[PDB]
Order: sequence, then C-alpha cells, then structure tokens
Amino acid sequence: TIDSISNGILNNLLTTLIQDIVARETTQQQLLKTRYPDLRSYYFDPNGSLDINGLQKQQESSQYIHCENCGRDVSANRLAAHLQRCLSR
Amino acid sequence: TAQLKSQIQQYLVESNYELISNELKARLLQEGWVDKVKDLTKSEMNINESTNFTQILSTVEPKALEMVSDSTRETVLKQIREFLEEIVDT
Amino acid sequence: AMSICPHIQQVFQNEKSKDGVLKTCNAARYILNHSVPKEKFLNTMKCGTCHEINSGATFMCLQCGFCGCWNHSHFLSHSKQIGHIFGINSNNGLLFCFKCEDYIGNIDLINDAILAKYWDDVCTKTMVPSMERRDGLSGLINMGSTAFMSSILQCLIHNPYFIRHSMSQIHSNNCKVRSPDKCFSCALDKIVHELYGALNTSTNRQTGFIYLLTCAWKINQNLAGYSQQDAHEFWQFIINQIHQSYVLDLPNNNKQCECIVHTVFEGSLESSIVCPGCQNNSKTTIDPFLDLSLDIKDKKKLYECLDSFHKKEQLKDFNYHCGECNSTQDAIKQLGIHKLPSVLVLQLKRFEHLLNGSNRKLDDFIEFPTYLNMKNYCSTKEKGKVPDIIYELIGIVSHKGTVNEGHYIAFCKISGGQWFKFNDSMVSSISQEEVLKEQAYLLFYTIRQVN
Amino acid sequence: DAEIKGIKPKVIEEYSGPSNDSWKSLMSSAKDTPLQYDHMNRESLKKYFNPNAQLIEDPLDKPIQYRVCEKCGKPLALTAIVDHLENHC
Amino acid sequence: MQIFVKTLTGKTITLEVEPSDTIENVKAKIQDKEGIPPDQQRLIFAGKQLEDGRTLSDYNIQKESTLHLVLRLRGG
Ligand SMILES: [Zn+2]
Ligand SMILES: [Zn+2]
Ligand SMILES: [Zn+2]
Ligand SMILES: [Zn+2]
Ligand SMILES: [Zn+2]
Ligand SMILES: [Zn+2]
Ligand SMILES: [Zn+2]
Ligand SMILES: [Zn+2]
Repeated sequence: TIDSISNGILNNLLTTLIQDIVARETTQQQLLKTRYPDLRSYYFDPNGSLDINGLQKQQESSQYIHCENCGRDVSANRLAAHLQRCLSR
Repeated sequence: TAQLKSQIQQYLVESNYELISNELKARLLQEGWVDKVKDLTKSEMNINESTNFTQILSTVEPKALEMVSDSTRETVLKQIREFLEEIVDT
Repeated sequence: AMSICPHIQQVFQNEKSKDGVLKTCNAARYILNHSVPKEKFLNTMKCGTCHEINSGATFMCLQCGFCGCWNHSHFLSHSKQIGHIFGINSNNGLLFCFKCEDYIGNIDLINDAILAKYWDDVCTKTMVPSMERRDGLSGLINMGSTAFMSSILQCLIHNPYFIRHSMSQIHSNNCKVRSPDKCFSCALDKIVHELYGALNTSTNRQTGFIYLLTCAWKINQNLAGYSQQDAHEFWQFIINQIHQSYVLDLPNNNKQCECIVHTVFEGSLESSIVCPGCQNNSKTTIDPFLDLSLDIKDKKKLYECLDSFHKKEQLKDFNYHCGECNSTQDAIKQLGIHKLPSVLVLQLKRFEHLLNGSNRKLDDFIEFPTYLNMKNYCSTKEKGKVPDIIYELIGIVSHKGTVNEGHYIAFCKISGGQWFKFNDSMVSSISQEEVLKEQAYLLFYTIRQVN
Repeated sequence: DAEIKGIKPKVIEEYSGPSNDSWKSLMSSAKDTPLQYDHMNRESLKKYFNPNAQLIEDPLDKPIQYRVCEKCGKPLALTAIVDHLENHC
Repeated sequence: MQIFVKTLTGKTITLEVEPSDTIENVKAKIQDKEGIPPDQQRLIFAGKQLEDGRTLSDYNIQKESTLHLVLRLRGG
C-alpha cells in the first residue's frame, strides 16, 4: 500500500543515515584507540576548575620567559612592557 | 510483480529526492537529534569499552529510531505521501 | 588488545594484490568526488538484486561491479555466494570486512591510500601526531593585555580552512621573505608547528605567538598587546594584513581579491532602493562584507537581531526624486544577502552611547542557535522562493567587564561534538548547554547545508 | 491509503533481472567531472555564493589529519607532505 | 555625492561628501550629527577600518555606498 511504501521509504532514509553516522563514529574511535593505546579522555570538571589535563590554573607571576631579544629573562605577565622597552631600538 | 516498486523508485530518482533528504537532514539536525545520537554513541562506546561496529549498531539503531520526533516523522511522511499521489494509479 | 582484520593483512602479504586494492580504492574515491547526485543514486545506491534505491546502505563490491543492499542481505549474499568479503559503503568510501563484522578504520595506510605509492617514504620521514598535540590543544599565557588577541586566535586555530592553508605549507612554499619575525603567516605556521607537532627537538609552545607579537609591535604597538583594544578591530586588521601578505607573495582588472580571506569570508549585500508608490524599480548596490554587526536592544534572540538588521528602513535625510511616479520621495532602503561567505562571523553591538557622551555596556542575553538558517535574508528569488541555507556554530568569543575595560574568553567545538573553553593558559571541557547560556559577543559559523 | 494498480503509461512513455552494468563505467565520466559536493546544491551555490569560494563539507567530522616531519618537525596536511619533502624540509 | 552610515541602533544617516574628502571630515560630520567624538568613532567599509589622513577615493568608496559605524570594546 501507499502507506506501506511510504513507511518503507522513510525507513530506508533513516537506516541509511544512521548506518553512515554510526560507521563514521566507530571508525573514528577505533582509529583513536588503536593509534593511542594509552588514550585518556580530556578531563571534564563539573566544578569548572580543572583543565583538559585535569590541572588548575598555573601560578603567574611564578613562571618566566627567556626573551631572545637583548638576552634578558622576563616574567611572562610583564613581557609586553619589556618589549615596549626593548623593541624601542 | 514486485519489480514495480523498483521501477517507481527509479522514477523517483530521475525526478525531488534531494529536497526530501535535505529537509529531513535539516529537521533532525536543528532539533538536536543528531548530536543526541552522537552523545549516545560516545556513551555506548565508553560503557562497552568497544569500537566494534556491529555490536554497537545492534544497540544504537532501535533507540535512535524511537528518538525521531513525532513532528519531523509525520511531516516527512506527509511530504513523501504528497509526492506519491502524483504518479500512482488507484 | 584491539586486533586488526587478518584478511586484509593476508591480501597485503602480496604486493600486487595490495596495489590492485589501493588502486581501486583511490579510483572509487575519485569517482565519489566526481559524480553527480542522480548517477550516484542510480549506480551506487541501487541494489543489484532487488533494484531498490537506498535499501539501507548500498555496498559497491571491491572485487566486482555488483552493488548490494543491507535490508535484503544482498551484499551479504554476494559475499556468501561469490566469496568477496570486502565491500565499500557508498556513503563514506569506507571498507568493510564481512568476516570481522567491523569496519577498518584504524589502518593509517587505508585512510591515506592515495599516498600508497610513496607510503614507505611517508613512514620514514614523518610520524603520527603526538597524543598531547594531536588536537593542537594548549593554552596561551597572558603576556600583558593579550586577551583580545588569543580569544580571536583560538577560533582561527580551530578553523579547517585556515588549518588546511597552514598545514599545506602555502606561505612556507611561496614566501619570498621566509622570516616569521617579519611574516605573519610564517609565524602562524610556527604556531601550528608548536601546537600540533614538535620543535626540534617549564616553558613550552610559546615561540610563534611571540613572533606574532613582535610583528604586531612593529606595525602598530598600540595593537600589540600592551593596551586593551577591540577584538573586531583586531580581526579586521589581522585579516587585512594576512591578505596583504598573500598579495605580497604573488608574482603579479581584478577588483575582487583572490586571497584566502576573500574566498572564505567575503560575501555581498544587496541594497535596493525602491519607490514607495511604484514599488517596482530598483536601484541596486552591491557591497562586500567580511562580517556582520547586529543591533541587540529590546531583543532576546539572534534571529530577532538579524530580522532587525534585515528590516527595511525609510531614509529621512536622503534627497530623492522618483522618475517613475514623477515626485519627490523618501526612499526605502533594505539590506539583504547577495552572496554568503563560507565562514560567517558575527559581532553583537553590545554597547550604547548616552547624551552625556559616556557609553554603557549592554549585558542583555541574546539567544543564539546551534544551527542558523539564512533563507529569509537572501535578496534574490529563483524562478519564487529562496532555499534553506544553514550554518553550524563552531566558535564564540565572550566579554566580561565594561565598555572601556574588560576580558575576552573563547569557546571552541571539536570533533565528536565536544566543547572546550579557552581562557588564556587554561583549556577546559565544557558542555554545549552552558556555552549556549553564555553572553555571546562574537560568533563563528561554518557553512553546513545549502539547498 | 488506497490500492495501487499500475505505473502511469506516460512516465514509461517518455522516461523508462540482475544488472550487467559496472560502477567502473563511471570512470569515463569521472575523469571529466569537477569536484562535487553532497548537500550543497551547485546551482544555488552559483546564485547565492561566490564562484571561487573555498568549501569544506562537514569540517568537524574527525580531528585534523596530518603528520609531523622527523627532521624539521612541521605538521603537514596529507596533500602537502610530498613537496615539503622535495624542497621545503 | 550622498553616502550613508549605519549607526549602532541600525539607523542609517546620510552625508553629502566628495571622493577626496578625508576620513577626519566624515567623522567630523558624524560628530556633528550624533555628538560623538571622532576618537570614539570606528568607521567600517569592506572589512576595513577607515584611517585618518586617507581619502574616500583611496578606498574606492562611491556614491550611495554604506559605511558601518561601531565603537570599541576594550579587553586585556
Ligand atoms: Zn627583550
Ligand atoms: Zn535488496
Ligand atoms: Zn564481487
Ligand atoms: Zn576480517
Ligand atoms: Zn613568511
Ligand atoms: Zn582576497
Ligand atoms: Zn512612485
Ligand atoms: Zn619537514
């Protein structure tokens, strides 16, 4: 019947799309797991505190950067000021 | 005979299939069903600790079929049916 | 201990059989990239047995010309009856083994089969991405007032057109200056290098960003990160500089620029001028655009803002005399889309000016959709209606603070559908629903479906 | 909802067992045919989009596909690896 | 010639200008209409911010073209 053929058409469309999507998902995850045997998911923190490696925000100004210009090491959160004083040659 | 069905389908292809497929895709995409199915897939992959396609599909397909909104379902069916009453004799 | 299909290993034990296979895969994929929709329906989605179209997935046989459906087990029947255990899914080109009952997705050679001829060399010179770098995820520390820059850069860092450009070595291949302390693109390629690969051979992965900052200081110190600035202005400035670098690397009546910016971001508005009497006309002006700026007052949704944007206006300060109705008139102006860009960038005008000369931030939440339909905004009808035109949200920049002082943050979506928040050095997982609850300032949309 | 009797004579009139045809028959056509996109209609793209727009269909399907040079460490798109190896590494 | 400017609210205003007119002059006219100083103004055309010292003709800006006006949102 018309009703039946229409149901079959819709089923055809849905099963085609589903099989495509699922095949793509399974192939991608298979690839990721095979390439990277020790694979870990990026961390999700419900508390909104930890990064994708499950770490908190690092202490600045505890970190420093070595400015290749002039040969001076400069605390990173003060780097721009240095460049304003350094690039002004 | 049942060659008839295939014949009719051939006609359907030569003529509108794109409009249906695209409208379906847009509807399922816009209502969030596609991403729900992605989340379901990640969840099942994590629960069964497996990427084997057959076993994951075996659990995914029925539910995914149920998740199709009634609105989209009846609208797309309605549209196909609209297209069918054109080219069949009763 | 995940296994690999032993059947393809078996075939691959013989070099010529392997070559036949890879040749056929390459040929098939070329066909898939070069076949019109109807031919595809009739010749790759038609079951060889029942002759139905789209009887579930249809598979094209690796060993013969037969196509077979899923619903009636007809490829399954080809496999049982002829002994051909490998078939290709006509929706994605992926190769199925009917003995394993699983797809082969984890063989690098198969995924990149077009390089099979040179595969040995490919394996000697290069390695797969490191787990840490594979998604290019790393934070960029605040080096002064650089939040307006990095927030912009992460959406660029996750843009497929840009990543395709950069990883293709186009600037590197063609740069006439070939120094990252002068060339913005060389520096960018260095950034991509630092984030996805490894410099030869803790302070990690900051070199490219520092080069970019040095270039910026050299062209405009004010926009170089010491002081707070406008992210949209930085966007237009940097894309213009990139465009200038494209023009620079050229060896050579062409009004439209042919650069990467103008093949991705450039659209055109149609402005019509019509007589309110005759309502026929019209005087049409075409304006290029790289992004859209939207008013938000008294509105709650992005579609409302676009509607307002697209809304007709009557000019009261334009001198206009109609020749068709022979009278002085106040012309009607309307903006619509003449041409859409591949990537659509939106700025919400989250500010207002007061009579006392001060400004105020608008913190009003504006709802924005995960998927955006532009059909109501296209100027030109076909022999009519305009078809569906849908974009996918891929990026958000948000601001916290006031008009004259604040902070930018970025949100980016990656594969599998997961969202991450990029706050300087901190990359974190975030759900889609919360991103969607954010106060959006900038939005990045990639073209997804065009009917 | 009602019963189908046959196929209208005019469609057969002007349009029209196991098939003998072969999918590799498309190669001839495929050799002469420009790159095609799925669910982005070409004519609508011509009317509403620019003629030289770059286009990537479904850009977030899988993570970026690339490899890294052992000598200079550059991340290379698959279509760029070979010449990078010829005169750029 | 007449050109247009689309303000923050979306309201469009009209200016009478010559191709040789400087960005400073246009911004002055905008100040004269809206009461907003030039240093607070950002004038956008064709994906570029219009720069002081340059002319309309330098940017190939013609009759009845529309410029888009915005402000700055600073963040550091
Ligand atoms: Zn220094
Ligand atoms: Zn069948
Ligand atoms: Zn076969
Ligand atoms: Zn197998
Ligand atoms: Zn360079
Ligand atoms: Zn260009
Ligand atoms: Zn009139
Ligand atoms: Zn290299």
